Amino acid sequence: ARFRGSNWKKSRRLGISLSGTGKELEKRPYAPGQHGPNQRKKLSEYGLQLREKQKLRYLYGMTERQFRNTFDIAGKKFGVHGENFMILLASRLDAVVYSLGLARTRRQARQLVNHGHILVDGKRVDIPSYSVKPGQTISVREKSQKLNIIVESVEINNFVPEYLNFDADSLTGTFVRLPERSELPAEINEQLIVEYYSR
Amino acid sequence: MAREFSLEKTRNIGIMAHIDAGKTTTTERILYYTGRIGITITSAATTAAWEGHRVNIIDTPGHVDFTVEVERSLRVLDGAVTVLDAQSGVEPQTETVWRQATTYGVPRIVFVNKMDKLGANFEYSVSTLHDRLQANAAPIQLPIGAEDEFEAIIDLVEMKCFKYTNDLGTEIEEIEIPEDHLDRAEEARASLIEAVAETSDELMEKYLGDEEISVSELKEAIRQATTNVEFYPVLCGTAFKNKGVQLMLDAVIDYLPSPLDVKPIIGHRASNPEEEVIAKADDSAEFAALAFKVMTDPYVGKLTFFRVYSGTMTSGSYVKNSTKGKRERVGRLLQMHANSRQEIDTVYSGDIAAAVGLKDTGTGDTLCGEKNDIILESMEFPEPVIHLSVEPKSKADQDKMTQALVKLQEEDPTFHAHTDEETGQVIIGGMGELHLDILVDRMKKEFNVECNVGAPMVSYRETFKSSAQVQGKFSRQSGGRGQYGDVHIEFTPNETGAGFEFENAIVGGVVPREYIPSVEAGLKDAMENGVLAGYPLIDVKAKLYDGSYHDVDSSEMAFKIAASLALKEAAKKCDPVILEPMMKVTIEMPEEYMGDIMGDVTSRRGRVDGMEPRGNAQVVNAYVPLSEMFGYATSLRSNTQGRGTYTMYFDHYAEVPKSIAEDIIKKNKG
RNA sequence: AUGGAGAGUUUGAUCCUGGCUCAGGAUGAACGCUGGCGGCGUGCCUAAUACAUGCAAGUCGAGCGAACGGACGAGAAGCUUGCUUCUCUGAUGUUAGCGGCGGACGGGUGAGUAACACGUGGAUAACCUACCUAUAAGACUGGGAUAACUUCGGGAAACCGGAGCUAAUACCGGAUAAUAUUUUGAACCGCAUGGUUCAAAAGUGAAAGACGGUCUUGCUGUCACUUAUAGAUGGAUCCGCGCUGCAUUAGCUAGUUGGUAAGGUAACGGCUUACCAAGGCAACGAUGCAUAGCCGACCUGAGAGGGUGAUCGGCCACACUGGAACUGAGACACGGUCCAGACUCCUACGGGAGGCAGCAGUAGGGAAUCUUCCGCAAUGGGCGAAAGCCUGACGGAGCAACGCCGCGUGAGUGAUGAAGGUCUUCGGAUCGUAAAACUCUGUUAUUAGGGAAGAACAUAUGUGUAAGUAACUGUGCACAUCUUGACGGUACCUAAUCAGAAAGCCACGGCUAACUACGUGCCAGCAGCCGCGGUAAUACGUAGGUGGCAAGCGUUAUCCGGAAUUAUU
Ligand SMILES: CC(=O)O[C@H]1C[C@@]2(C)[C@@H](C[C@@H](O)[C@H]3[C@@]4(C)CC[C@@H](O)[C@@H](C)[C@@H]4CC[C@@]32C)/C1=C(\CCC=C1CCCC1)C(=O)O
Ligand SMILES: Nc1nc2c(ncn2[C@@H]2O[C@H](COP(=O)(O)OP(=O)(O)O)[C@@H](O)[C@H]2O)c(=O)[nH]1
Ligand SMILES: [Mg+2]
Ligand SMILES: [Mg+2]
Ligand SMILES: [Mg+2]
Repeated sequence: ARFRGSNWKKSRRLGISLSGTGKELEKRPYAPGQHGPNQRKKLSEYGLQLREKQKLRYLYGMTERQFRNTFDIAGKKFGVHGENFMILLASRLDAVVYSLGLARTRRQARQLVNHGHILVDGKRVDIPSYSVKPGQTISVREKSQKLNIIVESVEINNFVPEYLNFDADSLTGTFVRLPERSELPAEINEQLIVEYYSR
Repeated sequence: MAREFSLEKTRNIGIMAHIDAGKTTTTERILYYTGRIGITITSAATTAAWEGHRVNIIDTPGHVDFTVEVERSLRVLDGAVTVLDAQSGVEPQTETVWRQATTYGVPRIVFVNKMDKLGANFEYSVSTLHDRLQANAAPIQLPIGAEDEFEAIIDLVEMKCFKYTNDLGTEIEEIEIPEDHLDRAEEARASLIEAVAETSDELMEKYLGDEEISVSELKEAIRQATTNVEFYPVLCGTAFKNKGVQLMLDAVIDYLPSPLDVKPIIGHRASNPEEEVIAKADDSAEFAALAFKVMTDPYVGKLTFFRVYSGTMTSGSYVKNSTKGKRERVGRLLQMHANSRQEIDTVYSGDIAAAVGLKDTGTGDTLCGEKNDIILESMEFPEPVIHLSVEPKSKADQDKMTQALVKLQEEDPTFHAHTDEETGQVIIGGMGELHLDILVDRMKKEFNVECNVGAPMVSYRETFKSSAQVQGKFSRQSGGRGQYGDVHIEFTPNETGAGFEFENAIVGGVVPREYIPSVEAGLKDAMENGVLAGYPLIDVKAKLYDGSYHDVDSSEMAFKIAASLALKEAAKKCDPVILEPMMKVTIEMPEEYMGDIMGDVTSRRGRVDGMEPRGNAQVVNAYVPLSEMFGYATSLRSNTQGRGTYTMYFDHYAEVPKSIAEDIIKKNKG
């Protein structure tokens, strides 16, 4: 991916398992760095808003500029700004592929789509930023239908959200409808992010 | 497409000689003959064609004041033609250019011009070559006739005589050598063969065998020796009356090297200075060239004359100025001919050309391919020999003055300008009085900045000759919280060059330890300002040994004022003196001028430290006042016939004589 | 409902008032450090400074004469029947010249302009309009020249001058013809002036041929032509309203304000000129001074508002400075003319040539802004019936992280918490799943193949069908067939090889996300503001770690915000 740093250190900073396993927080749930251990300072409100924004951004593996642009368009959509931003983040091809389970890690799914092993409606899409919409299908490239990584990931029967309908035999997923807040991760307080981008 | 002339057929040569030897006349005649089946010289280098060979010619100046041009031309040139006045042979500037060419390893051919002049003596000129220069030079021709009688030239290599029937340079008759001169021609040929054999072992054996040398074999041996810079062919003629110019061009073709025959060039990578890169004459290699001249042409704009060592480059492309580390757009490429400038689409290795459009590319810079990062060896120019304090007559033009100075420094590496902090004056350094005079006139007219020049001011120093205990007391207690300070300091003359030394012999805390640094700072500040003539005081030991202090009134400033008052009283009581910088001057010159040099040194109020031989000359070591060293180069050159050279560096400070010190004090006071 | 956050700083402490400063957005940006790629944009803001060099406006032989070349192919035999001339016929063509049209478009710039310049809304019963389209009537009969060309003469050249001859769709006389112009009768109508339509007389105003078809002692197709009428297009004038600072600018104006007459213009009108009067403007800001192209829009703000007028489009103005007209439907004309002035260059000294605020480029100024590129293949324009030619408009390459957007610099398992850096209470803590090792992928890169669209066409050729003709060619249309790409063998697709080439910038005292050690010691230094530094500095410099961003990151400059700190809200 574009960010190639210690995701474990990032998870420790942000107090969330970006991978979802919890391995990062199992042993050392405190922040990285020399002062990590014995850290007892309290975060200001701006610090809390920044931490929430960074949690969501590093969870979805986006850069600040694209994150802000997505926030803007979500705000321009009708509805609740934070929920719309979260569902739009989910609707990204990386997120859809990861939820379908064609890869174990979000960064792995990003690299797969970037190297072009995925097809939407039977057509290649190299851009992880691609925004999927209801009624679309995500497939896999024929030359890569038998990739070790993809087959191994499909073996592990991960949970498939309600807004996605996946068939592992064909390695074919369908984006049935737009997600909901309950389906989307609950470890994120979208109101804090909305206020952060308010100021 | 394809280069019109090959590396083997390319010739880069420079014409060099003493003043008025005939460099320009020879260059003009060369261009005239090459341009036939309004000759100018404004072009830095001229391109011509002779017998299917491309010849680039650079004409150099003779004066020692303009040695920078000779240096920068010999840096990029392959061969040289050294012109000698027939009546005088080798002259001092002949020696200077010969030494520069030897340093740069440039093969040379000598051309004895002015054979028609009264007093012309070819044998004397050759003997001067042997003695003055210590050069393995031999004639390859003989003159039949001297002065007005000069009418033919005997080529010795092919033992063939050319008769010139007129001064027009045409209608030359190729005839057999006359019988009366045949013996002399054969003797000269034997001498030439011996001279070449002294360098060539195979030819030495061939000659010792008494077998007849082939024309081709002899020419090959001469070419080898010349290109090895072990032999010097000597020709004769008169450029003014058009005799020997064709033979001189033929010798240029036959004996002077090509960009292949010349030794290779070594450069450093930008990121790997230790790394060495050899840039051979190969079109297929990467492009590397050296920009050796920069001028402005009123029609085409800035011209950057450069010599290409390796590779090729096409007009309308991008190159890298590795020295500056920037990118340059080569928009147009020009070559100057005898009568016109021609735009050329490509330049190959071993060619001298001019780029139009280069910005921020100075002489000595390297222009390399965008991908490449080579940097060729730059040129080292002599340091200034004369210095003058310059200043504009109108202060409103001082910014113009600075800009002009910068531009002049960019145009001329040897001309320097710098500001002196102690005196504040702007000092211009140059190769000689003539150089600085020309530059001053150029600033006055070309840049319209009228300036006046003079001897630079000399920064003097003061010191204490006698020791004394003194006391400084500053007590302003008129009302309220006042100001109190008291010190008792022993001032002593320190050993010269040891600097200021502060000692703290305070016992019992009579002066609180808080204020002692303030006392030292006050002494330093008061010594910076002179006590006798305003010049800094130096080489003094100040020992603060006693004092007083009032707890409420005493303060840092009060103690500094007390120290200053103590210094004033010590100046009154210690008989201060004025010191002047003394320079270590090393003068190198032929032994026959040693008496004159030492006499001039002692007249400059300096002393002769010693003497010692060095090489074939002598070196004199002396100490002279910097003030008395003004205009020394001119006097040295007059004393040594231009053969003397010198260096000077600061050595120490010495006491100024009584009258000079009194004059300085009076001038500073009023 | 879709929309609005504050913080520091005056005090021993406090509340208030109050300025100052910061957090945000933006840029035609510049600079510093750094730097992989692709797409789409953007790129002299300064000197409306001066310009070398190349190019940026031609076209028509189906208007005209003349000249070059001279096919096919005429004659003697030099006995060389393959080469020969002039005594012929003489084709496809080409061109110096006259003539038509174009050159007033397209393109550049923002100097001037405070003005009906621009915007918006109207009016002209006060207007002009080539090429284009439609309708009606015509295109008849004569003439004299002059370019070209030949010859002489004068000039360095530019170019002139004399003589001789030659055309036209060049020019001119005459006939016929108006809603055009005058006069007398009308009828109806409007908004003063007036407007519309119907009669009868007087004066007067045109033109052309070219290339083809046919039943060829005469009709006809296409283009071209004249007049009249309309349409369309383009231009012109007038008016309401809107549109900038200064009163330490209060008076301004004498063709000025009105009238009568005349002239003038497409046109009304003091537009101009004579005579009569003394008017006209102005605190609702005249006059003067300063500044400025205007607008669609652009930035900012919750809004109200504030700021701006790059790119792109509309309008205006200008083309070295100033004045003037001629040609022309259209100009008082960027690459036209004349004069004056300043400035370059040539001269034979008598005289001549010129104007990058066209595209590149040069010098200069500047913190700063591109290559003297390919092509008319697409769109558009000029001429022509058409093929076609010209087009630095334009379509595309080159250069620049200048902006926005997209994708990279790897992905999975990895405790065995390796070595090493830093700190340490000497237990250890941290860089750290980070690393190494294993496994995988090829975005991207490299190599080799395939390779678009952008292309409609026009023209040419067959077939029909509509008008008109006696018929025919032609005309328009419909359907058909071959041919046209600079970009460029570029994008893109397919196959193979390697994690291997591809991470830097600022910050960490509060604001404000991020703290430890060492060095220094009111020095060196930092700083947006409060301030920090005098020996145990989270504020200086380095190191480790951390935070924010990421091919960018910071600094500076400028605008709006925060500022309810001009407060209508
Ligand atoms: C070979 C040639 O042509 O030399 C020329 C070129 C020359 C070397 C010139 C002398 C001098 O002006 C030079 C300097 C250093 C001057 C200072 C700067 O302006 C710089 C940029 C400049 C560079 C070169 C320059 C212009 C020459 C020259 C001497 C002229 C004769 C005399 C002068 C007084 C005595 C007689 C000559 O003709 O020999
Ligand atoms: N007698 C004589 N005079 C000459 C000869 N060549 C040159 N000169 C003159 O000597 C002077 C040298 O001038 P120049 O060529 O400028 O020489 P430079 O100073 O060496 O460049 C001029 O006056 C020439 O005319 C020659 O062969 N004979
Ligand atoms: Mg000379
Ligand atoms: Mg202006
Ligand atoms: Mg014009």
